Amino acid sequence: MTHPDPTLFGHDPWWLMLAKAVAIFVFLLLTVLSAILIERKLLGRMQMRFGPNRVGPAGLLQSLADGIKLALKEGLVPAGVDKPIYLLAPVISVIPAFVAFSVIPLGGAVSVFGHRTPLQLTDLPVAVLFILAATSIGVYGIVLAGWASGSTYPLLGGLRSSAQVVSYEIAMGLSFVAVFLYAGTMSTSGIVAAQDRTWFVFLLLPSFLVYVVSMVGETNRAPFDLPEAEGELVGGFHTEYSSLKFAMFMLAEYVNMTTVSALATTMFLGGWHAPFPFNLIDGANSGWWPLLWFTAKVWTFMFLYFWLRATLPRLRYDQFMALGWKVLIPVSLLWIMVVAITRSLRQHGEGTWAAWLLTAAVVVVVALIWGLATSLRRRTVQPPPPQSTGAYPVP
Amino acid sequence: QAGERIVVNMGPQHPSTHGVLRLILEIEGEIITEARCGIGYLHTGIEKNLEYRNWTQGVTFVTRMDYLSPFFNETAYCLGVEKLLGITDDIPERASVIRVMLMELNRISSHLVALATGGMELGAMSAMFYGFREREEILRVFESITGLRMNHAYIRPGGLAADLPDDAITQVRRLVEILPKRLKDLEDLLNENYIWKARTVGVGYLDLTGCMALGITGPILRSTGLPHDLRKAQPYCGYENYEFDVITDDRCDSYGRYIIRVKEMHESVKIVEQCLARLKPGPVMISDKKLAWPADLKLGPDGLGNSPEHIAKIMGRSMEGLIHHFKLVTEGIRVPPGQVYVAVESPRGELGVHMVSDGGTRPYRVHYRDPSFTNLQAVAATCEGGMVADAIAAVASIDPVMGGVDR
Amino acid sequence: GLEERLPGGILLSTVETVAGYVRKGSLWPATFGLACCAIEMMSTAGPRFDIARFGMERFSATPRQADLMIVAGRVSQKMAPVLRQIYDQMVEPKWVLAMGVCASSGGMFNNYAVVQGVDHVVPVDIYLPGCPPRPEMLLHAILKLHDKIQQMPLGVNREEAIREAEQAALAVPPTIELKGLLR
Amino acid sequence: MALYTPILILGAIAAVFAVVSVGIALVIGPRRFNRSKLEAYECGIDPLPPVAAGLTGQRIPIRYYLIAMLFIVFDIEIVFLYPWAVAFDSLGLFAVIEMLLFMLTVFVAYAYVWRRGGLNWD
Amino acid sequence: SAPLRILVYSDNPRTREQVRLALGKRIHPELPEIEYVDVATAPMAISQMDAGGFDLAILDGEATPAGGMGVAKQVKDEIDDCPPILVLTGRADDAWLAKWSRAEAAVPHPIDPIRLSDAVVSLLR
Amino acid sequence: CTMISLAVLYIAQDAPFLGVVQIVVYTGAVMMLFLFVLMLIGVDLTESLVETIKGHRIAALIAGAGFGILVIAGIGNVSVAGFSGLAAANSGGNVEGLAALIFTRYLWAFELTSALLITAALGAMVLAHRERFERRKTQRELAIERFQTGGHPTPLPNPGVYARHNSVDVPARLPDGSESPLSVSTILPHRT
Amino acid sequence: FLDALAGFAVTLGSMFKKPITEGYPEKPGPVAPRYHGRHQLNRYPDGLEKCIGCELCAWACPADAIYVEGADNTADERYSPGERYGRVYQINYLRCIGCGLCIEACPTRALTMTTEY
Ligand SMILES: CC(C)=CCC/C(C)=C\CC/C(C)=C/CC/C(C)=C\CC/C(C)=C/CC/C(C)=C/CC/C(C)=C/CC/C(C)=C/CC/C(C)=C\CC1=C(C)C(=O)c2ccccc2C1=O
Ligand code: SF4
Ligand code: SF4
Ligand code: SF4
Repeated sequence: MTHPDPTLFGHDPWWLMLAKAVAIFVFLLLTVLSAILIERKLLGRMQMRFGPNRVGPAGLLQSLADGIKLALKEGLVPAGVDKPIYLLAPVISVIPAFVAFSVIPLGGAVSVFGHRTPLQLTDLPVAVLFILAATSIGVYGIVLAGWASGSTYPLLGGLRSSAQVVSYEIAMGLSFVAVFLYAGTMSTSGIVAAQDRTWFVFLLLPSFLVYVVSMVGETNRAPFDLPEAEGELVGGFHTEYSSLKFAMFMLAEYVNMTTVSALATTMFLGGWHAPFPFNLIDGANSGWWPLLWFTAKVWTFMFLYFWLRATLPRLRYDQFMALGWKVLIPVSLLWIMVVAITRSLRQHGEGTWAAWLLTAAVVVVVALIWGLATSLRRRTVQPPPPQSTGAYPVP
Repeated sequence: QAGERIVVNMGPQHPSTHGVLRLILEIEGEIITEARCGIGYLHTGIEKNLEYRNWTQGVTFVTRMDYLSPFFNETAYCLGVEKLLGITDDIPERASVIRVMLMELNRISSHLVALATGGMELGAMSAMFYGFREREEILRVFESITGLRMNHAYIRPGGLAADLPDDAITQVRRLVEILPKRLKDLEDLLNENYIWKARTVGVGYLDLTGCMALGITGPILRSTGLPHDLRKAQPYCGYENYEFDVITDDRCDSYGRYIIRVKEMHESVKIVEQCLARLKPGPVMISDKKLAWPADLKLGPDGLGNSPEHIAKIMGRSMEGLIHHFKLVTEGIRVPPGQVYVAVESPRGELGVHMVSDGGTRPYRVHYRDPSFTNLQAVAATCEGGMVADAIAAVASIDPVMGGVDR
Repeated sequence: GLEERLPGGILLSTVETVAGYVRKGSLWPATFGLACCAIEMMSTAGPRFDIARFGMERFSATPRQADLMIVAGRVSQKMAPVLRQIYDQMVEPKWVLAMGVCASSGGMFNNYAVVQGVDHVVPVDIYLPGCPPRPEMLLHAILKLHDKIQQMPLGVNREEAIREAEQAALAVPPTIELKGLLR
Repeated sequence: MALYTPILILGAIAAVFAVVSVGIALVIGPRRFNRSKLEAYECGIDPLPPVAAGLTGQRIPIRYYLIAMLFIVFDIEIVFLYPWAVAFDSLGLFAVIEMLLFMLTVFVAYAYVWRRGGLNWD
Repeated sequence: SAPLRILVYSDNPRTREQVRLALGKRIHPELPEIEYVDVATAPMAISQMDAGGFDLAILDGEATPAGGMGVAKQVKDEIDDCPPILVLTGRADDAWLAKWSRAEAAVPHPIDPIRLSDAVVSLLR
Repeated sequence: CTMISLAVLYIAQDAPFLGVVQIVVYTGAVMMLFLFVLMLIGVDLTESLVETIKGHRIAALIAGAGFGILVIAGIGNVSVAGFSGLAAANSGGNVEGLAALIFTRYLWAFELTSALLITAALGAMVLAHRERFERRKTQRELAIERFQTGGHPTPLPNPGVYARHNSVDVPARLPDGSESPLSVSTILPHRT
Repeated sequence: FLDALAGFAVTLGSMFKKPITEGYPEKPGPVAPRYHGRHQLNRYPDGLEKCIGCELCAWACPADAIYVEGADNTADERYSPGERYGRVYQINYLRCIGCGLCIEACPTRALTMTTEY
């Protein structure tokens, strides 16, 4: 009915909600370590390698080993940096990353120590927009890390991060709109409940795709990867950073990856609801199994991240911004109008018009996007004229 | 004005600058307003050090510049030495066929490295791994033939260091069979990829006029549509006997050069198949004992070393054979005084060699017009006006190998 | 570092062994290939081998995140200042692997243009022969460096080890004086 | 305060972890003063004399400043959709038409920007 | 009155012996007495110069595990108010790097006793 | 920091949506302002803040203090006259109540915000969007001029590399021993 | 056109293929039989050293990576057949480039190059 459900949220005793906060923090820590290791290994497999195989049993300690090594390595504070902001930028990047995850639904209501509590730290009337706000705050960490380093390459990385935001943030904001329309609420729990009938990925596929592209942009991951751009800016923003400051930048990147993957799961993949092969099982959506389903879907998104990194080259940040503003923003804005008109029509009984309009709109959008990708980006060019230097006779 | 311009060292230590290339870029925002190249961070004095080693020792030196095209360096050197000796017509047909086969496999390997490093510089992380997988197949073949993975000294003045091992032909056939299939994987990652094309197409444009003015050659020149290839014009090593098409494109940009390299790998595979067909048993070294490298390497339980038959001939039976072995190994042949220029089509363009002999046992003067050195003059044209990201793609398209640049 | 202020005993020994195990893994090389040996590092990373199996896949582009500087190439005169700058801009602990004969001793290029060994400008921890060293040789040298790192002391143990190594090194005669069996 | 004190607790945990991590970075591991180590990274080249720093790179132009400006207005405008979206069912047809008109106005502005080259530089 | 303390760094004990032989207890009777601190390892030399109290450091550019020029650059980048550095160069073409090391003076191998003594006097004066 | 703090205060004052929107939009806007600070003012320029208008600093401080004091005095005590809990209005959802008000009571202002957006876009395009006559030459265009860079000092000579000096500021040495003017970009001050 | 996504097939397919990495050091890969590994001084079947100390190997080395000194095979102490043997034989492997000219030079097959590396 009303989300967040008042009978379920806000009733946690201090000790229980502290325990849930600690459990969520540890879960994010373990998930970041697992992502670090599992990426390396999956990239290896995609490249027919093994990846970390020797540090610990089956290389399981590789990620933790790297973290401790960064801890044990000298903490550099270069001269010429803006020492206050230079030292704060890692914290500004990390804190919002973790805070955003607070409103992620990992599961339904569960009874622990005699208290029925939701399997999530909390939920808000504006939870999804709160996640967006926290992620937006996080980017200041990247930008200020680049700027405060007082060096050319970090500065270019920070500027690229600002361009990143300009490209993707409006896209995410618009992508949320269809989900809000269909769920009628911005609370994550309410969205998951609304996805009970069918997952919004099927109903809101354009919004899902736009959000996926825009979150891959948000996490500074390939194929966007612009703020770092190893091949162009050496280390990008995190150049001039070493030890746990660089480690915290990477930790923030991976926690943001987890946050956006979980948010995608919440809005579009029915959150923690069991998938079809298991949905028929009794109690699959009850107890602690929802945690398993939510983890599985989050990790499918992580697999998508790693797959994109392995397969795609990295765009020029101007090209990414062109994608965001000439494709993502227009597509999402048109899709919002299409969804609104369709829902209003069916609410008024004009179902046939609604279906026809939806199909025609998607067809037109896929035609026009193809035109942009092939006609606007024409695969033809003009010839060239001669000049002072004598030139051979062309074939 | 000045206040809005940074000047940044793309610097030697940078992933896309092959560690020893210094692109000094003046950038307004992120557009490359101006470009300069600090070169010589990888200078080695190979050209001078050659002067203090006999012939057939300078092979080991020259193979170590443009180290991604070792066989091309060696072939240019040996073609020059033979031309000064006047024995270019005396090289055994088998030796010429093997030289062509090795140069073409080397072209495939060098293009693989170029594509791998370019893709990695452009974020195509898996491109490097797939390219190096194919390159590792080729390097297995090279190691079997020559015993070295790199900087081979296998091609020697007057022929080859040693004949192919029995299994080398089968390995090269297996390459001719599997290599296009594996290259299909790398091509799929890049050829038609939207991001790859967007990242390379229209980037680093350089018209035919620019190529002529700067003396550019190789894939850069042939991306302008000019089908100039030293293998067809001014043939060498018997390239005239092979049916292959000179790959060329009309885009004049980075993507055109990339496609030219991709297609050149297939053309090289075709040429290697032709070499395998043409390959016949016979000597791999000139018959003239006064010049022929006397060594006869063979394997045994002890390892690789002079064959027991040669040992018996020189230490037990032939006094003249012993004298010839001793002299040709120690001080080597003495090349008649002269001055020659010999060019080959290395993967990056015309690899030229100006070589001067003063009649002695050592090269009086050996200079390599390495195509990378001249091609790097195109960086100012291909980077100025574009973004730093476009500069990375343009430089990768030039595909410089700083070993050949500095020498 | 507070890890150095820790007093000797089981605590410092355990800190040393944990640090050694941690640092031998995740020994990120610097993206600093030179000459032809760099192609062999890339091959070592290539699929046929896998540098990643040792936790060394991340070739830190910036010297800040790099732990191991595999020089891996011939250092020209003009490049020595750049190489030293890169080494300095890495942060402790630092290790240098002189991959190839050129990096280790100048190799075949005994002339003006080459520095005749990386150690002329930065401390070298392992010398690796080969021209180039095949990737298995590079992995062997890297594992030898791992063994060296594992035994690396800390704090008071570091000071005592430095003093003992000094006492030992002061006595070794130079190679020029090892005239064994020379006529 | 309910529904937020969990966010506050998690934020406190994260802030403590981050500040402790920075402190660990600074106080754990060896420290060795070195002028070359501390100076800026310039791909190995000597950094440009900071004494003459105030002559270049003082101001960094951005080639997408126009898109940067439009971003502010569009970001602040689209947020009108969220209350509209959540209350969509409760509002009714008149509100749908109102929002369609508003989005058509936004589309007119956006199309004016796009077709006149406002989105081309970067 | 203070005995000038000189740091002699070289993996080769014979180079240290030659340095300590060209220089004596007194470079000249007008100069103070000289005390020599032999160091064979770069870490030990760095630790010694960290403790300070040195008037001159003689670093062998030919040192095996860590050449003298690298140590000179390191000490001038790491020790504040470090003593003047004299570098022994293994060849003429090393002179350029000797400049890069910023060593106050360079003396080629083989160490000419008089040239070394004169350079040391010039640096101490 | 101030915008985020005000957002938190809004959240505390039973305005969750307003606070979150504050965080989002002002994060974006302040990032854009930071970009424009870099573009127009400087990356790390330290402004003097010395009063350039004689006696203006003291007068401005006095005026600000007086205005603030008078505003606070006028406000006085207001909540003493009753402070209704917002829970009645937020019942049924804060965002839903905001939507009901915006699209019923204030739909006119909501629509006019579109006019504000259009005017902002038009102003940005008219005043800031440089037209064809000032379009920077493309690399393709810059690569053809006569022979673009090419024939013109090909790539300009690299900056000189000396022992103890290899920055881009250093000038290269001509055979006569003089510094090559082309070796160092004109923007840099000749030094090093 | 699905062709533009062909790369995704390549990486995904290669996920399910067995990795092609050689298992060095535990399971080192096979080097070529002709590989130029460590030099080795061989003996005759009776145990005498083959190296006659002719210094041809050192002569031909382009990197001066071999130092050899000969000595007489006195009847009281003979190490190789003939009247000369290699008393001192050193290879500076930090100068060796593995070119293999030494083994080509050796007139007795005393010097070979094993596959050990
Ligand atoms: C902080 C704290 C204590 C918290 C408590 C909890 C805790 C302990 C941990 C929490 C989690 C944390 C923080 C974990 C720590 C780890 C962490 C944060 C992340 C770091 C790890 C990480 C990011 C891993 C994944 C990154 C990744 C996928 C890396 C792989 C990159 C790859 C594929 C690199 C290979 C590139 C390559 C082949 C390099 C060779 C290039 C070189 C060196 C040669 C140079 C060179 C080149 C490049 C030419 O182009 C060239 C061309 C022609 C001739 C010559 C050359 C030439 O010389
Ligand atoms: S050791 Fe050999 S392969 Fe390595 S850089 Fe030197 S010459 Fe090139
Ligand atoms: S060439 Fe052979 S026989 Fe002569 S010294 Fe060398 S190893 Fe001994
Ligand atoms: S392999 Fe070549 S360089 Fe090495 S010792 Fe033998 S002949 Fe000399």
